[PDB]
Amino acid sequence: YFRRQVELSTMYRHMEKHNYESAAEAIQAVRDNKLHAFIWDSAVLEFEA
Amino acid sequence: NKKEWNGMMGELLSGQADMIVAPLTINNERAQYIEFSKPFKYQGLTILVK
Amino acid sequence: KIVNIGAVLSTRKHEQMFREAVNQANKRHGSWKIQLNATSVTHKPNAIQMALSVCEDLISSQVYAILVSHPPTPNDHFTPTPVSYTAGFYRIPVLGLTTRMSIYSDKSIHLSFLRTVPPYSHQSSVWFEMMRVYNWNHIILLVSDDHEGRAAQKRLETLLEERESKAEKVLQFDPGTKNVTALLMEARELEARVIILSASEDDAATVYRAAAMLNMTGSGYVWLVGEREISGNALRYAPDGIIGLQLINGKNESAHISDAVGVVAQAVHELLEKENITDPPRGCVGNTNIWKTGPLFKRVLMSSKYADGVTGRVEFNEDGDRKFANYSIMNLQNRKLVQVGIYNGTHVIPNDRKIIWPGGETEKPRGYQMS
Amino acid sequence: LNIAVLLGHSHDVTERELRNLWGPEQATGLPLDVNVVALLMNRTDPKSLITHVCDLMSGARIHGLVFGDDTDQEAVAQMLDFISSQTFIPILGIAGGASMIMADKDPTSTFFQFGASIQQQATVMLKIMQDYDWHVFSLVTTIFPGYRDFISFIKTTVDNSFVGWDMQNVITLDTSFEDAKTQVQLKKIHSSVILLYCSKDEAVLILSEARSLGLTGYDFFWIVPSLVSGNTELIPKEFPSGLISVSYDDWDYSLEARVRDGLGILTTAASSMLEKFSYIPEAKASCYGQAEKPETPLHTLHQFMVNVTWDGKDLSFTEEGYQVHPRLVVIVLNKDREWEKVGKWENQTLSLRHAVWPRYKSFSDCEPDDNHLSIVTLEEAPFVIVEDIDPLTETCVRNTVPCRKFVKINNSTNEGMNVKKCCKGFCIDILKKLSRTVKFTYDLYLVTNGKHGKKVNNVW
Amino acid sequence: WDMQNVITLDTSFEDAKTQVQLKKIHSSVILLYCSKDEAVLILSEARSLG
Ligand SMILES: *[C@@H]1O[C@H](CO)[C@@H](O)[C@H](O)[C@H]1NC(C)=O
Ligand SMILES: *[C@@H]1O[C@H](CO)[C@@H](O)[C@H](O)[C@H]1NC(C)=O
Ligand SMILES: *[C@@H]1O[C@H](CO)[C@@H](O)[C@H](O)[C@H]1NC(C)=O
Ligand SMILES: *[C@@H]1O[C@H](CO)[C@@H](O)[C@H](O)[C@H]1NC(C)=O
Ligand SMILES: *[C@@H]1O[C@H](CO)[C@@H](O)[C@H](O)[C@H]1NC(C)=O
Ligand SMILES: *[C@@H]1O[C@H](CO)[C@@H](O)[C@H](O)[C@H]1NC(C)=O
Ligand SMILES: *[C@@H]1O[C@H](CO)[C@@H](O)[C@H](O)[C@H]1NC(C)=O
Ligand SMILES: *[C@@H]1O[C@H](CO)[C@@H](O)[C@H](O)[C@H]1NC(C)=O
Ligand SMILES: *[C@@H]1O[C@H](CO)[C@@H](O)[C@H](O)[C@H]1NC(C)=O
Ligand SMILES: *[C@@H]1O[C@H](CO)[C@@H](O)[C@H](O)[C@H]1NC(C)=O
Ligand SMILES: *[C@@H]1O[C@H](CO)[C@@H](O)[C@H](O)[C@H]1NC(C)=O
Ligand SMILES: *[C@@H]1O[C@H](CO)[C@@H](O)[C@H](O)[C@H]1NC(C)=O
Repeated sequence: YFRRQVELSTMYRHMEKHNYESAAEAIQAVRDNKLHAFIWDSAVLEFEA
Repeated sequence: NKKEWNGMMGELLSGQADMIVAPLTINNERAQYIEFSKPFKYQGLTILVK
Repeated sequence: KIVNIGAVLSTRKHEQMFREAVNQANKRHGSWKIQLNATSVTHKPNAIQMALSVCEDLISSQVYAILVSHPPTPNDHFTPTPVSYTAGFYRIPVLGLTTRMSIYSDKSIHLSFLRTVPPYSHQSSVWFEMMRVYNWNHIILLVSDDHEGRAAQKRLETLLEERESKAEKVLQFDPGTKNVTALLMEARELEARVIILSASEDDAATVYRAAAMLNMTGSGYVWLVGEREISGNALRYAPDGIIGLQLINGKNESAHISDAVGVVAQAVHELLEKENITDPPRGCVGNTNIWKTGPLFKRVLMSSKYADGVTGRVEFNEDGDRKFANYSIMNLQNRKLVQVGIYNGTHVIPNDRKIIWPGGETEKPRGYQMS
Repeated sequence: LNIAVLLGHSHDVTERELRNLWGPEQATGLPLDVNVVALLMNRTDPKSLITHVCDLMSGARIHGLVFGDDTDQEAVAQMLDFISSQTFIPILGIAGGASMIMADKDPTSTFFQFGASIQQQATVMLKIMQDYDWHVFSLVTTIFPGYRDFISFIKTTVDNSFVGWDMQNVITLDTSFEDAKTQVQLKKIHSSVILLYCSKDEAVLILSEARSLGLTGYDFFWIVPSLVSGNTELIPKEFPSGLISVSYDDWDYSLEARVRDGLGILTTAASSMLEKFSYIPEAKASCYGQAEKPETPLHTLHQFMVNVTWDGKDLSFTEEGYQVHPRLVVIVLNKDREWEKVGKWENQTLSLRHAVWPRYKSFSDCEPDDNHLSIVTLEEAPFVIVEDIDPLTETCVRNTVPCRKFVKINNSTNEGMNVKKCCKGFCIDILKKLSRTVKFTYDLYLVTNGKHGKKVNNVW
Repeated sequence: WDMQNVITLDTSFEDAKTQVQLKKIHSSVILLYCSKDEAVLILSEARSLG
């Protein structure tokens, strides 16, 4: 969906450095201050909150 | 030199599965090839911070 | 004022029938002063001196149409190819009558070939009509012969484009092997029972033996093949109650030759009413120039419309194959081929004969073993 | 080994330079008995062709056969394919109609050609379209066969691309057209590039139609395959001056170097198979006195020389009867009405001397048109963002637009290259909206000397 | 009004240069001003164009 975005190609070419396999990897990475933002569906992160 | 599918969709196209029961993201690209039922969950996108 | 017509043919009786149909060609055309010379050439053990004798004799005869009428070919690959190759060197239409290989279907390979028999893709269209009759939508495709199987699969997809259905399983592999039995057991694991097969006689016999050792012809199973799978040891290994096809006036020769000569003669008398009519040169002794109205006379063969003949309305498609032929639907009633259907150009007409199935009842099997 | 090279031609190449093409060549002889027979031929009739075949195969069992042709007759290669199915001898088609692409080779044959397939040529033509960002196109296909695989290959190529092609649906033909319903499909075409698939005899009527339809305009592009554009001599007057064609007839490679490379491939496969099994050359005696099922070979070079390396050239073959790295030639029709060669083909990429695409705006002589504009700008950060091209696609992202910049090396030299780059920004969006509304074409590039402008003694 | 440029004929048409003006038409609604015997040729040509 971000690849179809013609003006957000910077995000598509930047997230390839930080693409993660599972969401628990992303939770542990943002928990250990390795991440600073994470685009994701809402209710999953609400339950994780 | 071909774009092909992987994951649950790639194993469903190979016939290794019968019905994806999962939080499956609905979009244009998947609907071109497989079929969707009526959705159970409705949500958008958000940013996780600390 | 002369027209030459060539033919590669063995028996003297069918050569006399050919000359008799040549004599009957100018029977209804009034007092038109055209001449008609016939040419009939016989067999050789190989196909090299066949090509040599045919090419120099039909150049020295300067023929217009070349007839291919050989069922009893000892070479089981069924290759009358070099005659069509030589006449495609000068873009001269060869009318075949017997073989149904899909190598002649591509007009890039055989530039100037037509034939009065359709390929087995039309039998796949008949099988689609059988799906229309029995309300079936899920098939299992099994293909051994890859020379025709890709074109048969393409025509099958052309059939499935309108219904927007898809085949449940497709298989194309190397002929000559014997274990496809693991793939046969994988096809057992599927839901539908409709099985579609296209092979030679020996491969059909091998897969019938594999289906009988795994009793794959039992209750609820559907089996439906053509003419190249119901003869020889495949017929010996065939399950009782299997459904096959048969060509009306396909194996018959003489009336088919008469219909062919009538088609050719009416096409020539249609073509003679136009301007810039050319002749075949002496291509053997130093004439490499192609015949000028090659594509023009090929379009005349494309535009050939008829309403008379022994078989009836003979007509040719975009590929130059027989439109709207007469088919028979045969049933193997206890090792006896019993005709249980006829088929005209678009409609399946079952007769009063009963369809005994290889499983249980004589009623139609709703073979959708849903998961 | 025992190889007979015969050339049926009218372009007079004599026989003694063929003896000079074998004598000092192959100084490292790995087969013990290498013997060639060079023969010439004036006519192309199949009687004399099979006569030479039966004279050479009975000529002490020659195991190699190389043939080239002058004219455009592809049925000669079909006769050679039948002879290869009969004689089980590796046969090579060099030039003319002897190496023109037929539809489907047989697994029961040992025949090969030296050329590029229609799928490889379609790949090169779509690479041409991708390098110029001419993504808005159409597809005109007639009923000449080989079209179904052509359309399917186009669909599989577009659908497996990072481009996002503006692919109009396939415009097809039915017969020798009535020009009643096919023109209705031609009026669906509001695009620029028109992809044509037909034959040479059809193309005269097609281009006379499109000239009468006015579809030969200044923005209307036309890219055609190799079979429709024949030899360099026969050029009808109905061709648009600016027509793009692709064929593998490289003018930097004559027939002699090509048959030298073919003999190198033959000797390389023979020497590589000679170490596995010893008694490799096994032919048939003659054409006459034959029975059913002759002595068929078991170790054949047809399924052996899939890969080959000859003097650095990667002339390796395919499993269908084609090459892996052919030599594609991309020509345009100049104002001199001659086939002007522009694009040579590398191992993988397209080299373009005139990569900056010029107008040739007089495609027909009666075309008064003024819709191209030479537009220059200066790089500033909030308005003119200029970036490198994406190496993953070799294509600018389609919100941006192409540009070129004259880049030198140092002050020692003065000659530089016009490197193509991408442009987005505020005024770029202004220019795109003007090109949408006013509906013109433009020529975007960058300034060379420096900043905006200042007059120093009447020099801006 | 989104009116395109006005199609002008010359004579009894050659269907070569008038056909360029006829193929300028990419709109739906067409207004024709001519005489009765001309309109048969015009609409027969327009049927031949589609
Ligand atoms: C057809 O013409 C050829 C020309 O040589 C002649 O030999 C032949 O007698 C004629 N027809 C036949 C087969 O009798
Ligand atoms: C395969 O064929 C062999 C005989 O060639 C036979 O022994 C075996 O049972 C078959 N089944 C398998 C393993 O596919
Ligand atoms: C034959 O069919 C019976 C009943 O369905 C089954 O028990 C048996 O396993 C089958 N035999 C084979 C080898 O498929
Ligand atoms: C072939 O058809 C003709 C005409 O009906 C007939 O005379 C002939 O007996 C048939 N051949 C067979 C079936 O023996
Ligand atoms: C047919 O013959 C006449 C000779 O002038 C002429 O109409 C034409 O050139 C010929 N056919 C074509 C279309 O070449
Ligand atoms: C065979 O098909 C033809 C098609 O015209 C038809 O006329 C004829 O009646 C058919 N044969 C039968 C059903 O006897
Ligand atoms: C047999 O052909 C005729 C031709 O009109 C037509 O009735 C139909 O296509 C076929 N049979 C029936 C009765 O459906
Ligand atoms: C072609 O023609 C000439 C003259 O007929 C003859 O010498 C020979 O067959 C050919 N040319 C060659 C190879 O000398
Ligand atoms: C080249 O050919 C050999 C033949 O045995 C094959 O095994 C190998 O994969 C190929 N190697 C190269 C150089 O790609
Ligand atoms: C083209 O690239 C291939 C590897 O992709 C390389 O082996 C070859 O050397 C290059 N070109 C040639 C033919 O030198
Ligand atoms: C040429 O210019 C480049 C970029 O300024 C610089 O890196 C390079 O050293 C120069 N070359 C010389 C030394 O002439
Ligand atoms: C080349 O020389 C000119 C004049 O001395 C100087 O202004 C310029 O900076 C030099 N080129 C570069 C970009 O180094």
